[PDB]
Amino acid sequence: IRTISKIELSKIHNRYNLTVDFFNDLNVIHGKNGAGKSTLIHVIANIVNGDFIRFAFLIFEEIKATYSDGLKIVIRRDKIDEQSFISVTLSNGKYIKFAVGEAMATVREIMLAMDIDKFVKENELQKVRASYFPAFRTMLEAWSSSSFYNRKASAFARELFGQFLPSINYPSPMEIEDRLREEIRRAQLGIAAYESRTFSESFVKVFSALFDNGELLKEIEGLAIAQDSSIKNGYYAEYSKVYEEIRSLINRNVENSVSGALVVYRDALRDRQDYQEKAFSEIDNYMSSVNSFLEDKEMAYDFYPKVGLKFPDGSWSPIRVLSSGERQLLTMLYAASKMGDDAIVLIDQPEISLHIDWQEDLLKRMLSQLSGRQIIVCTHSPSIATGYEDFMINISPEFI
Amino acid sequence: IRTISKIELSKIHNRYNLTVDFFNDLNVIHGKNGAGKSTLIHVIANIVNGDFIRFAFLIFEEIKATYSDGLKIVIRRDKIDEQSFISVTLSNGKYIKFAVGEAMATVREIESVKSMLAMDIDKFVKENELQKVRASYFPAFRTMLEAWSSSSRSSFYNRKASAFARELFGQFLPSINYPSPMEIEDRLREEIRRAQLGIAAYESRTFSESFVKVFSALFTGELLKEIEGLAIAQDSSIKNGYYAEYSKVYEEIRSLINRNNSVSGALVVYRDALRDRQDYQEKAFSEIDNYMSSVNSFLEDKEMAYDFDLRRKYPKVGLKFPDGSWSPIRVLSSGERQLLTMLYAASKMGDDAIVLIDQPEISLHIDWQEDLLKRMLSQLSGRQIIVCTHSPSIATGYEDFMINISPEFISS
Amino acid sequence: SCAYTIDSYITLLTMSSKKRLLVEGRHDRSHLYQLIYKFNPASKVKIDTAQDIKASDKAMSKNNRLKIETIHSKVKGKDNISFLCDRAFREFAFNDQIEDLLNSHYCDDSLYWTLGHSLENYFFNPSIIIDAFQFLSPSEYKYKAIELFSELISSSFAVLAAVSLAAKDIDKAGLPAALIDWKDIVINDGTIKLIRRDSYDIDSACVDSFFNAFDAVLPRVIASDVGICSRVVRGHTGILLLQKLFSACLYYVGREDDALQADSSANYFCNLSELSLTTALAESWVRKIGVLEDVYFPDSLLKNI
Ligand SMILES: Nc1ncnc2c1ncn2[C@@H]1O[C@H](COP(=O)(O)OP(=O)(O)OP(=O)(O)O)[C@@H](O)[C@H]1O
Ligand SMILES: Nc1ncnc2c1ncn2[C@@H]1O[C@H](COP(=O)(O)OP(=O)(O)OP(=O)(O)O)[C@@H](O)[C@H]1O
Repeated sequence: IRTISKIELSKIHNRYNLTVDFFNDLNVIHGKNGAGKSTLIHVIANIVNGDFIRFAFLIFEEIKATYSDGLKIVIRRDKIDEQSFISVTLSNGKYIKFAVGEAMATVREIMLAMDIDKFVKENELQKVRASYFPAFRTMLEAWSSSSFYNRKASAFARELFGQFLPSINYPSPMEIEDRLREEIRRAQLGIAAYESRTFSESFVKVFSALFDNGELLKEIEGLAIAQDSSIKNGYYAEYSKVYEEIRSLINRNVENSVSGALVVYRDALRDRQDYQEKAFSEIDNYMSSVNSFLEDKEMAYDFYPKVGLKFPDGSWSPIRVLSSGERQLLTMLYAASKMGDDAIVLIDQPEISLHIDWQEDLLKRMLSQLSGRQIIVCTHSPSIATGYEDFMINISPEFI
Repeated sequence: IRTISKIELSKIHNRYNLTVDFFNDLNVIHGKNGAGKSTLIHVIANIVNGDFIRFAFLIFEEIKATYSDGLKIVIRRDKIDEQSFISVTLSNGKYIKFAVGEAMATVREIESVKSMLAMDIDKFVKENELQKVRASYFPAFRTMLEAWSSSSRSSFYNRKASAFARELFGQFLPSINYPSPMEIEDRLREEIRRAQLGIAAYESRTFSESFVKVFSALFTGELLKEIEGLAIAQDSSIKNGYYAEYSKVYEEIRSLINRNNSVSGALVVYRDALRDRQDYQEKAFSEIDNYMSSVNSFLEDKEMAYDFDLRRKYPKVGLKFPDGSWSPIRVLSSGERQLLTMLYAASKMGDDAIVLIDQPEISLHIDWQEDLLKRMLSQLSGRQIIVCTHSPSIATGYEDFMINISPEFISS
Repeated sequence: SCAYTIDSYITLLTMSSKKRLLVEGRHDRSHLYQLIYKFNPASKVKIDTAQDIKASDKAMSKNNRLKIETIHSKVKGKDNISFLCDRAFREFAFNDQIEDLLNSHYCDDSLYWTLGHSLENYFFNPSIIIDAFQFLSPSEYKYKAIELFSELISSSFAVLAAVSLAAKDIDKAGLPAALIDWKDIVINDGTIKLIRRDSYDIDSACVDSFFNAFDAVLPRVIASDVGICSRVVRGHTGILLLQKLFSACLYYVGREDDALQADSSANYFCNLSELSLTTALAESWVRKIGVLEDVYFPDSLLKNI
């Protein structure tokens, strides 16, 4: 896919210059205080989202962005006739110049943005989005709970930290709960459709065995024990009873059709178990990644679907009772999940409120979900970057 | 004075208990995620400030707080006939008791003259002397909080920010008592003014005493060089910005002496007067210079300093750059501001308090984390510092003062 | 850089509840991770590297072993951490024959030593080298090259040990890495003879001192036991020396069919990255543990964590 490979900054804030070279899988940016880590993340997020109207609020001279496929974007801020003009130049030669004051007026109002998105959609610059995790995730999550959430939180955060700040669009824990519920409902409906298919399929499978001529019952017993003791079933979970009836009628009653019917029944049980496992594959992988961190609780679902945290006494609690660090762990693992939106994950200070035993495993458990996405983190903590020192990037900007 | 010494929690959120024994100087509290560190800090900050009306918003059974002098505070939440009640019991038998619904109604009306419940709580904590020591609370969310405050505060007038933070994080959160850098700047200006007035009083007293001793005692080469060095050192100080004419007076005295016993006594009392003035200048500016030396050990390309000028009459306090430029303290970054506040809170200029800092490693580089606790303790304030941290770079070198928190989960 | 100091890391040991292992380099971390994951793929041991720990002392800055010894000394008695160092030439006797005074893994309060000179000495079992080189080969004349290499490997270890001892006698440890080239090696009837090439980029004084030390140490190494001899070879030196010896044997036995093809394959093998060789050897070494009784590993270290 398309990944950021180079960012050059010239006279940004009229203060410094900075050229950064990236990897395509993982980048761990680090540097001193005020070195421009957060500004680099903001520039990357605004470029990747195609939100060039943010650049009216940044004082700079030239920003060069290079992607993986060779696409190059050059953004310039010229000053002519005591007016500032933003110039965006692609590698195709197509360009768009718009006035700063018009962009400021559209900001005060919230036409030019329509021209901008037509230019972006024409040149396919929104092929991959960017999930921006700011350094103030905790108070923003607490504020928003007291895409509309993205819009309101973006307005409030740009009110506080300036209008250059990108659109906040990382998955909040309430969004995580809603998407988990939607995936659980879809998995149940998929199980319903698969059962209706295998229902009509097994009738002609049995009908085929009527025209053709021990341990199988034990294997069916094992499959029925596994399915009856499965949390993914809440309804018609009495396979042990019908298995006992079947084995009683077998011991009461050698025809080859009986053995073929036993084969069909074993295949139907294991096939239903296989589709039931593949329907809940992403949810179980995400909850296994989360529950590898939590100590005295376990995130789990139960059936109407309930999604919460089981404690060792069996009591349930909502996701709102989690602490700040545990909620941040939930969000950062969901952004790298397969059920999360495919994007470029930009995290600013992922080490906030995380114990060092979790900081050592955060990047490992994000990369072990095989999302294939590019992850860029800016950290001050050496325990985040341990084990991945080949991907560390040290930025030392040249101040003027 | 009075320092906290033991906190015993019982069934916080009906599931876990905790028992922590503290030290009187420094307590670096660390633990796993979700252990109950921020809840412990909130409990200490509500108890020490005497804001017991917060405890109607916590689900618990019993919380005991023991101080260093032996005063024990026992807070019990009971449910009598489905009606919940908070009972606060001290060690001398004095006690108060109120309803949880009344407290919730009082807090909601404060959202919309104090109530009967607020007046009763304040009378109870005032007549029992429960508010000797304050508690500076540095929250974990302070970096965005000061950004919110700078778009619309002090250690005593912080009602709006505390109300907003309790709106975001629930009503159990204590009041936001940590000093803003504006309060630090104002306090620095006031301390500089007080130091100048004390210097003026010392000048008058030393002038009268030196004239009396001179006139009574009235009826060599090394002394002139020593007095020359003392006058050069007096002239080369920032504190003498209102008067820098010591070398001219020394040269006039030396020229009167050099052209031609009784003069040796005048020379040695002149040297003693210069030494006494220099020592009173160090004493009167001791806390300010110590605090600025603690702060300027962290800042790289700038230094915090004070300035006087005879043309104006207002001592200038702010940042000084090596190229001579002056900028106020608001042009600092977030981490440098955190350093400024966390070093003023452990200083002698700050109020007598128990410094409760939650996550001191917020927005700090790894070079600054290794020196924060050393520079807080080197000011010798005698405070009790309680930090809840996840960073080994904060806590390095203080492994004897580290306290692990492992709550005990109860099943019911 | 963004790394812990000695005191900060000691504090991290106090704060963290995981089972930890401290090793010298990052390559040691990757190899030991494969070794641990063979026995327990779900193991939760976290391995730290002393290479990524800053030291205030200038001398201790690049002395990884001294960092490990300092850390081990200051937390001596902890339960959750184990230490591994490189034995180097410690506990070896050079009294006209190579003698191992331990012949077992060293242990001193969670401080362990590799059985050989370093961690890479575990790779010097002949079966591992064969399997790994066969798997990582140009695939032109692999079978005959492996058969010849399997014949040469018995006596070549004496040559490698002599090279390492000659390097440490004149203190020019990195000298054989750039001095000896695979073309200089000659494949005889089971033996090899690194001819002193007349032309070398390095000065003749270093080359002459190296060959004087090599000649003076070779009969002593020959008289020593082969098993003891295979463990004293320096870890980084041995890998490259085997790479050159295999490039030489491949070109020697494949030039008659096509000299250019053999030379291209030999240069290709010689141009292979060291990291590629170490990873291939590590995979072969992991697979041979438990199959052959002649493959060693730090069993005490694995047992301790
Ligand atoms: N208008 C401005 N907006 C933002 N930063 C600015 C501006 N003018 C100058 N700067 C400088 O840019 C730096 C702040 O940028 P940024 O937030 O990316 O830095 P950082 O290294 O991530 O910071 P920190 O470690 O404090 O979080 C500081 O050096 C600051 O002095
Ligand atoms: N309303 C609640 N109901 C139940 N349990 C709660 C509630 N609020 C908090 N908790 C529990 O208390 C703990 C949160 O307390 P606290 O924030 O002090 O923890 P912490 O150890 O400081 O966390 P962190 O890792 O965020 O620093 C968690 O175990 C959480 O499950």
